[PDB]
Amino acid sequence: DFEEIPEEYLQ
Amino acid sequence: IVEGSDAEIGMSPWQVMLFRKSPQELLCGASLISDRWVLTAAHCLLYPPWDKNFTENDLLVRIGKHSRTRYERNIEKISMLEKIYIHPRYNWRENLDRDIALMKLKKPVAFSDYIHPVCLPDRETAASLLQAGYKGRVTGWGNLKETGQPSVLQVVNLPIVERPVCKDSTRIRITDNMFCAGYKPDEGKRGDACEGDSGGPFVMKSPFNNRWYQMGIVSWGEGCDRDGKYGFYTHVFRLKKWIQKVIDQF
Amino acid sequence: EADCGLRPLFEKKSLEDKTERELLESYI
Ligand SMILES: *[PH](O)(Oc1ccccc1)[C@@H](NC(=O)[C@@H]1CCCN1C(=O)[C@@H](CC1CCCCC1)NS(=O)(=O)Cc1ccccc1)c1ccc(C(=N)N)cc1
Ligand SMILES: *[C@@H]1O[C@H](CO)[C@@H](O)[C@H](O)[C@H]1NC(C)=O
Ligand code: NA
Ligand code: NA
Repeated sequence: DFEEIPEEYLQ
Repeated sequence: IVEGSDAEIGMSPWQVMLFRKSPQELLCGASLISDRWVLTAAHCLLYPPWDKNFTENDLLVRIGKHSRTRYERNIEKISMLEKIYIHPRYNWRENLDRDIALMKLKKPVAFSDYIHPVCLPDRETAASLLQAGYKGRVTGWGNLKETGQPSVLQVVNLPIVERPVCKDSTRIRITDNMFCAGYKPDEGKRGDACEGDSGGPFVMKSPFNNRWYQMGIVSWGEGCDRDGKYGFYTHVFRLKKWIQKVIDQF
Repeated sequence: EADCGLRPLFEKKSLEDKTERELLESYI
């Protein structure tokens, strides 16, 4: 549903 | 937001989205009050009846957004949480009394055309503006009706309601830390917050200094936009001494 | 903040948004 956010924010 | 309209670009630059990391989903609204502090509803973070108890690492805040679902490259900024502070007398057992929480960001966010903090009211601005019939503005990415979801941030202007009418609309015990807003059945116009708008801001533009002040936090409501029901909002000024105590100490 | 509540794309450039007048008119 939501566009993937950059991986840097999920570390 | 029910019966609202699309926000203009930069209309609510203090708007914050509380975003769950896994699964990636909208949790709540919130608001930017400085470059390091975000205000929201306590029940957005802690509500044991629904097995909700988020820790800092569970969440992100997304600032500067317009589109609900898009990653707004070069516009929005995504911040990690350093610490959650929930009001120590938040009453999740009964009626959501003192429904307020602060989140400290790990790093300050850079202000921009799309990212800018709202004011918190002083006693005098609160006394002047928190009057029945005076209108405030509610914004959020929550559902468009009770029983779907918006492409972009929604906005609705709603009048504050006399406290006896708020009380007479519900069986919930209302407290001085709440106020309610919305149109009466006989007033024709409509509009309300809805699921997903919790934690977002109810703001008013002071006619004395032309600044926007956050008077309320979207807290609770029985359904959405029901005739004879009203949206209830955390009374920000009444809890401001706690806000300042947290910011001054941490 | 000293600049709180003044939006870059509205108050800071003396532009009004499409419905803020509705709020002002209610502050009687
Ligand atoms: P808000 O958007 O929070 C939320 C909820 C679900 C997913 C994401 C975010 C929402 N607040 C609530 O749902 C609060 C939280 C506890 C229950 N609650 C209620 O509003 C509830 C009444 C309370 C009163 C105090 C005691 C405990 C119950 N009523 S409800 O369940 O009908 C609300 C609702 C939930 C889902 C779909 C529709 C309605 C929220 C805030 C404001 C409004 C509004 N102004 N109408 C609606 C929902
Ligand atoms: C919520 O979670 C925190 C840490 O996960 C814990 O210390 C606290 O006791 C929990 N509170 C409730 C009401 O579950
Ligand atoms: Na009642
Ligand atoms: Na209603």
